[PDB]
Amino acid sequence: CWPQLRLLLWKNLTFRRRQTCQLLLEVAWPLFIFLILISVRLSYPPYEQHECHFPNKAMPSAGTLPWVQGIICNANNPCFRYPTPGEAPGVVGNFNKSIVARLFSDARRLLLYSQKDTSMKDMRKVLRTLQQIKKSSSNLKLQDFLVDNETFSGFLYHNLSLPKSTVDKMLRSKSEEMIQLGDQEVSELCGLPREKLAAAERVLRSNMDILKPILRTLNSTSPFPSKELAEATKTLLHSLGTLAQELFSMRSWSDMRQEVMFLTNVNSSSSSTQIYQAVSRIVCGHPTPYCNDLMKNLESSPLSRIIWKALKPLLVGKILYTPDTPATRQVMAEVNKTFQELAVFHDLEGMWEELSPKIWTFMENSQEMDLVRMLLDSRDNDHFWEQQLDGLDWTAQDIVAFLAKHPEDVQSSNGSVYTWREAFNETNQAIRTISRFMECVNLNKLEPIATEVWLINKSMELLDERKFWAGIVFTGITPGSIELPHHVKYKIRMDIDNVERTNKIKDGYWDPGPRADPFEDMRYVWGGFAYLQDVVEQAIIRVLTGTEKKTGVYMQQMPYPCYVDDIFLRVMSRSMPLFMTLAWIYSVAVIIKGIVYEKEARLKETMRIMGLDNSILWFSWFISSLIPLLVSAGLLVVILKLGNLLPYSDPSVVFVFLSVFAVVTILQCFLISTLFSRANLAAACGGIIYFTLYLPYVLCVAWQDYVGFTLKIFASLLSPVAFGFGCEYFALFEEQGFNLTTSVSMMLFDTFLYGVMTWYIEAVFICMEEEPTHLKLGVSIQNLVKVDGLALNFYEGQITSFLGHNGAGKTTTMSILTGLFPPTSGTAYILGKDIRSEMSTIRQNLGVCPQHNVLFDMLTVEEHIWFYARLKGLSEKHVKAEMEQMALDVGLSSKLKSKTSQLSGGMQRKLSVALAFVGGSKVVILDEPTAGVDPYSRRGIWELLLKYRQGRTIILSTHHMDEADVLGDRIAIISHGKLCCVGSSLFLKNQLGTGYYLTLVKKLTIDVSAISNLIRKHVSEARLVEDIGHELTYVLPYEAAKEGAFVELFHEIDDRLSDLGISSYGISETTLEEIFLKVAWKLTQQQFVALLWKRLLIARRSRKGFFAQIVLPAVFVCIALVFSLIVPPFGKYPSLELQPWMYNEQYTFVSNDAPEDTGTLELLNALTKDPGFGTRCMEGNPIPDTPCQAGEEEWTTAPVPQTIMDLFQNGNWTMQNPSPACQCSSDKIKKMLPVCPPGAGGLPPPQRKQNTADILQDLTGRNISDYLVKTYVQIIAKSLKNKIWVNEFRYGGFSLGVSNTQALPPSQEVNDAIKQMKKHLKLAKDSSADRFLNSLGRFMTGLDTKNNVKVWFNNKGWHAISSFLNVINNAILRANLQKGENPSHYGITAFNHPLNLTKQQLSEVALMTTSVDVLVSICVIFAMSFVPASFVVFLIQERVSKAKHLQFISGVKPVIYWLSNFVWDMCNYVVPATLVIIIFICFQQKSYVSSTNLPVLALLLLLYGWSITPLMYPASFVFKIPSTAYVVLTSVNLFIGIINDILKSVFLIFPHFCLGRGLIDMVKNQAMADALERFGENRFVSPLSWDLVGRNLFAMAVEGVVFFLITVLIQYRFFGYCPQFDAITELLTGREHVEFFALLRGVPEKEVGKVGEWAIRKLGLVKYGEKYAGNYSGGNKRKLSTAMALIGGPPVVFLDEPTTGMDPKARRFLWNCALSVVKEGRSVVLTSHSMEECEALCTGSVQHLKNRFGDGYTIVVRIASNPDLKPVQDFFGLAFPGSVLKEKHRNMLQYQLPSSSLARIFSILSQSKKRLHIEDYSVSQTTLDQVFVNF
Ligand SMILES: *[C@@H]1O[C@H](CO)[C@@H](O[C@@H]2O[C@H](CO)[C@@H](O[C@@H]3O[C@H](CO[C@H]4O[C@H](CO)[C@@H](O)[C@H](O)[C@@H]4O)[C@@H](O)[C@H](O[C@H]4O[C@H](CO)[C@@H](O)[C@H](O)[C@@H]4O)[C@@H]3O)[C@H](O)[C@H]2NC(C)=O)[C@H](O)[C@H]1NC(C)=O
Ligand SMILES: *[C@@H]1O[C@H](CO)[C@@H](O[C@@H]2O[C@H](CO)[C@@H](O)[C@H](O)[C@H]2NC(C)=O)[C@H](O)[C@H]1NC(C)=O
Ligand SMILES: *[C@@H]1O[C@H](CO)[C@@H](O)[C@H](O)[C@H]1NC(C)=O
Ligand SMILES: *[C@@H]1O[C@H](CO)[C@@H](O)[C@H](O)[C@H]1NC(C)=O
Ligand SMILES: *[C@@H]1O[C@H](CO)[C@@H](O)[C@H](O)[C@H]1NC(C)=O
Repeated sequence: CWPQLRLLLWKNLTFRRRQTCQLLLEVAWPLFIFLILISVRLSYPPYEQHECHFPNKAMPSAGTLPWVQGIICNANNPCFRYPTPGEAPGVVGNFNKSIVARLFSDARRLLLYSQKDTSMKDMRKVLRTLQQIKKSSSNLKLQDFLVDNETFSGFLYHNLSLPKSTVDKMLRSKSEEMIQLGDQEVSELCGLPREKLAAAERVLRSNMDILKPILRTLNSTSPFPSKELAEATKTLLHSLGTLAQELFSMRSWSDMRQEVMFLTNVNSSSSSTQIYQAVSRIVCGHPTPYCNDLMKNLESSPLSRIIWKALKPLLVGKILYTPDTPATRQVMAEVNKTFQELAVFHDLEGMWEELSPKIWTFMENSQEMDLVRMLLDSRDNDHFWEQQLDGLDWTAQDIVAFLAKHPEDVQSSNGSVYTWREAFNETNQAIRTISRFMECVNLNKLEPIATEVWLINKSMELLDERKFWAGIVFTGITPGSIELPHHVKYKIRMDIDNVERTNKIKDGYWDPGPRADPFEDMRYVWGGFAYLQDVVEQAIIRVLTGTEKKTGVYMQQMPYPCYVDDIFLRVMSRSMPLFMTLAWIYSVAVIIKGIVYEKEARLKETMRIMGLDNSILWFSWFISSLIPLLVSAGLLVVILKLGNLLPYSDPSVVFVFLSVFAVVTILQCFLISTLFSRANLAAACGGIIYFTLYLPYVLCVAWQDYVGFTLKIFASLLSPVAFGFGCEYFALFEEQGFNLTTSVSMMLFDTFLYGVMTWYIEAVFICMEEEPTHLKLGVSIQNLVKVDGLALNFYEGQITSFLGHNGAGKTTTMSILTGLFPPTSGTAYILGKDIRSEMSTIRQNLGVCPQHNVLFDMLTVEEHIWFYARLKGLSEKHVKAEMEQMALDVGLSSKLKSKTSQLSGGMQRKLSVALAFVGGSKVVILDEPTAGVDPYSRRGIWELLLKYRQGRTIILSTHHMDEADVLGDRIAIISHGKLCCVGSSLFLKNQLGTGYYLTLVKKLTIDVSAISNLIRKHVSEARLVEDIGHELTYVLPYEAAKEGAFVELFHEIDDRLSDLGISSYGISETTLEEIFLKVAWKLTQQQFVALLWKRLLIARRSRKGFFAQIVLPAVFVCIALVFSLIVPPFGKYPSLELQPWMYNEQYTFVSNDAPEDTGTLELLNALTKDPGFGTRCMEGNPIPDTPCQAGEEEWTTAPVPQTIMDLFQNGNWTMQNPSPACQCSSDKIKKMLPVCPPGAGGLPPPQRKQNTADILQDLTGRNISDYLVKTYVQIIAKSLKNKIWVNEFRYGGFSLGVSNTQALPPSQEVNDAIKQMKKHLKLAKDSSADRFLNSLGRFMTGLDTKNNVKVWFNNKGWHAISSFLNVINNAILRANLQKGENPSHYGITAFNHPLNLTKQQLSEVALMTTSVDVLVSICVIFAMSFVPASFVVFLIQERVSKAKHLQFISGVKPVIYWLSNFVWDMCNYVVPATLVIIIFICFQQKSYVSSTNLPVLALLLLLYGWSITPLMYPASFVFKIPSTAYVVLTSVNLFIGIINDILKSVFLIFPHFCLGRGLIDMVKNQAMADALERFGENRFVSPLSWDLVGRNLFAMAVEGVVFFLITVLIQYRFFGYCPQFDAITELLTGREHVEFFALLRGVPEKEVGKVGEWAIRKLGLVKYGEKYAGNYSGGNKRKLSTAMALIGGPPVVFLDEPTTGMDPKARRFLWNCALSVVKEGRSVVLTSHSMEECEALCTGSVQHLKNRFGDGYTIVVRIASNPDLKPVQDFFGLAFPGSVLKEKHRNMLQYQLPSSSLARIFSILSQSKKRLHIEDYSVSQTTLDQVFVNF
């Protein structure tokens, strides 16, 4: 069986090897598509992010400064890549390195020190004691004061204009110089040098006075003289020493000024990142017109956009409020207390202004400052004070301190400048700048509003002012004195731009990454919502309970474990089949086209005839079409593995999966192919069928409702879902490198089911001659039983013809001869071999040739003949020799390699019948060969048949008469399934033949009675059988031939041929055909309405016809409506959300860090009592919540695996501080989405307790940062391997704790210190000192944290932050209440509900809605441009030799025909138009009761035909292919349908008709939407639905198609009957056909039927009148076509080939009707191929044509044997030298005598009849075919 399959695959591949265009594109398309895919992939490189930790935020509950820093420091969430110390369980503040906090702590230290410092009082009492004992110590540079008992040189000396010394008589040029020198040298130790210098130029007389100053000792030795003041001086030294140590131990103000100087001091001062680095180091560690000007500059400042967006609303925004209930007035009080806690800086400018002169004069002129300066520099101070300062801290120096302590002027500037004066400049400048900046903040942001409508109006009014902060709206009952209803409910209404969208609560589809973009997702921490939430909760708790703050709250994001952004890979691997199988769509279309093409010309059936079963053909198609699929899959695997697209999977498994999918899809192709019967129809519809087969996978990918065995239910029945599921498994296991085995099994089962379905569809869709025993019997059929009984025998070399009526068999008989259907209880001896006993050996030697030619197109003759010889089953040399021998004599040695498609039809038939004889088949059966063949080639095919008749048993079953007679030597006639007669032609004629016929011809002018009487005189048996123009025919019986008068009458007619008016004569033998029959204007309007009456019938009768013209658009608009009713409006941002967990399944965790049970224990208890984890209060408030408080109150640990020893040895080499496990971080070349924990990071299962829809994990002392990162992956990987499409595991928890108490004593001491300070140091009760001191006290009080909780919120959940903040604040309030009856009653809820959108936002959402409705528009335009496809395809249907030309012969005025067609097109278009108007008029989309929708949509839809249908007509003029425009027109309409350019598109689409329709519809829809949204809440504008913008342009563009219709009519104008092909509409009936043609003829309607019912009776067809035309046979169709010409009876008629392979006993009425038409008196014209029609109907005359152009007489004679043949030959050769033996066989021969004179031949044969024993003899003339063969 191998050679059969080999040759079968050979021809299968040669169908494609000879095309060179389909195979090339088939190979190129997948390569090009996947190269484009790879280019797209490489255009999007994967993004990799490290495992990054997030800095913790702060909130006003903690303190103003921490969250101010959080706003300014970390507004980007920079992903520190390592655990921030804030994320540690214990330490939270994260702000040691912040020097601003250091400055504030130093200020607090200074306040607490000055609370208990008495240095100033010591100075005052020292000065008082000095004044009341010494009374004179004002010893400045000029003069020295000393008024006492003169303990140490008590005297005075003044540096004045003259030398004055009150110790003696100074007596003074020299005096002034000495005084000036002393004043210049007035220093601690310069007095002695000045005295020495003076004494150098003076005498010792002034020396004695110089002796007095020596005891002065620069006012140092004097203090030692008084013992009472010594203790006070020592106390002063100690006090100033410790004060200086404290002042120099801050090291913060100096560091900040040093760091701020150099940025604006360099000459270049170029802008760079240095300023940002310095600012960050100041705020964190290493890792009116002026106000507008500064804000604009900050906005334009680089790297400041995010901080500006975070800050601007904070300090410029304003809030709103509710009816001013006194309790809510207290809420204002608390909130604006919290806000004014930051407002300390407003009064610092006033403090500077009020105390600058005082502090200036105090340290410049007061005696206390002078005493301090004097004590700061002394020998005793050098010994004691300097040593104390040096040992206290690393201060600058004692001399350095004395420099900037209390000077009088600038000493030197060139050397070094460091003085108190420059610092005082800089402090003044800094406070001026601070005041200028702080005058930009509107801290008066409390605006009560009573009504909600005015509330919202003022909200938009402030928003348009570019300043709007959040807005709080309570739900108070009445303005009553009762504070709160114990359950607080409010909505924080804030604008859209600053609050996250409230439409969706989750991310939607799962997406890797922490989702922590600083600007795009932090909208709850930079938009300020969460700050308002926390502040309002703190104020409410203060109102209801009384505790001051007792709580701080921090925000911390959930750390994320080193993801990777491979979104493209995931999204493509979720949908690889689409763009991978586009190429396979092309391939399956090609395969189905090939299969239906070979099914068209019935190649499969003929192949089955030659002895092959359908199974081998199916297997060959399988292999030959799988091989290209296999190579395509190999190329795909190569481009995937080497393309860096799907690594981590072996090429072998993907190749195997692709091969399996190819097998399944090829079996699906085989299934879907056998249901179709047209080539291009199948080729076009294969892609649509595959789309319909594939879409359910896309539908089911999202529903995920088919987890169970229903998945197998839709997998076995449907192929692409299983492959998509295997693709899903590949995507899941792609990174970490139901199951694939299940997918493979489902694919195999689906393939088997498809094969079974394909097999089922294929399976369900007297007269007897004496037989000479000398000649061998080749086919001896005896006892044939069929459900008919007959028997017949055939000879080895005898030609045989089989005749009948096509109804009594001859399709069962040849089928029995072949393998179509075995006989029932019968047998047939073929070459002595039984067909039932032998079913193999008989097939290879059985030739056959059916009606349809077997010719593989795109192939030459050599491959056809070689393939057939191979299929017959011979060797190589044998088939080569047979091929050469057949080619030598067939007549194909010229066209050795010519294309069979280029061969003529007659040559094609000759080649087919030649193929029927190749291989030396001993038996061959033909079946009406040479039907549509050239008459010239008839003789060539006859020559081939007579040459191949040497022992071959040729069988003919033809409907032709002449061929069966002249060729066939024995024929059989069968009646009603019974063999009526059989025998040779002459023998059968001998007893059942009609009388001999003789024909005479004329030149009207010849008497007929004269010749009739003359002939009747000689013989009385002559009878006239016919009388037609210029012709005459007489018949004489064979019985009593009367040879005497016979030859005599020939003698007179030869002698008197020219004597009478006759011209010549002829002989026509009794034709076998009759033997076979015997044995077995008002007219214009009438035509216009006639066309419409014609066309209404197609719609009225085609119930099962092309009804998809209505159903399909309706369904395709239904699907568009369903799609539009599901998509989100995009304008429903407002919503009414609560803030519970609001999540399906989750559980949090509580970490009681620092278990010192100070105040944290109470808060923890409040989280685990009867009130519960949420906001419930003895009732279920959240309607999703459904409390269902079921769960044990005792902690239960989850079961543990056998890894307890692993935990035991984790303590070794991994301490308590780290508890990690190694993680598989992505490599440089190797990567994955999870990170795999080899063991279990955070292995010990934390304690569990189920309370309410959650089981909180009581963590304690665990490394939470590591534990969360580990367990998150440890759970997500497990929940993703099964691919449940799982959401995030945990959405957030929180860790408690207590801040370190290393700071200064609590605010209870700071406030008392402030109170003690203010009453001292010139206490004032003004509006500046009191307010500033109170603000400073509040600022100090607002910087402590006795405890602080930290909310570990997961940012993936959009509303997690606010919800968890609300939960913890509820816990805080429940814990703070004292001696309450029950904490379950209380609780707080905080709705989020944004404002209404503004003008720009409303316009944007309207545009988005338009973008969404684009798809609805494209679907509608698809349906409305798809509807005219039916009209156009019917136009081509009637155009292809059916009605166009045929109506063109009839007077129809072609101008009005197209107008009538257009009128019908409009009249039919309304129904789909009305249905598509009604389809969405029941709903409330795109149309309403308003007059702004219906007039502009219904009219547009109705009149769209006016534009679409005229343009379709020119697309059908030159279109020589039927029923394929239905696809190409739809495709081109789709391709058409799918700021200068936008403005010019109005004129660009003005001449166009299709594209503008959808655009204008969208303009109308968007205009209506914009009008409704604007008029809902804004001013009124005139709707423009029917205005000149879109509607008038649409009307003009559509109405411009009248020109297109006129152009189509002009193109049509520019370019009896019966054509060769039948011209009948395939669904109407013949009765209505003749009615239509009669009505077009001109007969009035009152008598059209009487005419039609006449014409049908002229052609019979009583049983086929009012029936379906498509069920008619060829004979009935030809009969109807012939009647179509004779319906009106034109004076001249044209008829073409009346008989085309039609059954007998029916065509006789055809000749009768033709003769009736001829004899009625109307001239006719006829042309055909069969000369029988011409000689039977056509009347130079045929007899005259065959007389001179034709050959001579032809005689046949039979003698009873072989030896008797020689005497006949000798006698006829001697008597007649001119004779030709054309045919000769044993016992019968043919002679051709080219002599016109015939009388002597009859005389010779009659004279000596007895001697040579003549029994049967007859003479005839050459047929009309002979003369045309000669010509
Ligand atoms: C819970 O578990 C997690 C596990 O991830 C712990 O996280 C670790 O935290 C420590 C510090 O808290 C991290 O240590 C840091 O390592 C960085 C890089 O270390 C590599 O490079 C150094 C130098 O070449 C090598 O010696 C070392 O072996 C590594 O190869 C450094 O940037 C850090 O040092 C810098 O910062 C500190 C602090 O500012 C300075 O004092 C240093 O001088 C230096 O400038 C630091 O040492 C560690 O990488 C984190 N991961 C792991 C796996 O250990 C959490 O700490 C733990 N929870 C708690 C509360 O501790
Ligand atoms: C902002 O939007 C809300 C809700 O869409 C409007 O609230 C309306 O209030 C009035 C009177 O109660 C009623 O029309 C409805 O109850 C609410 N909805 C609508 C759609 O009207 C509110 O009027 C809007 N504010 C502005 C200024 O337009
Ligand atoms: C700051 O440093 C001190 C060490 O003196 C430490 O006790 C304290 O916890 C640190 N605070 C923060 C917030 O890191
Ligand atoms: C809020 O208004 C002003 C501005 O901050 C402030 O002085 C006042 O004290 C605050 N409100 C109350 C009720 O104290
Ligand atoms: C700034 O203060 C210094 C202090 O010595 C002084 O010299 C200078 O004049 C001051 N400048 C102004 C503009 O007041």
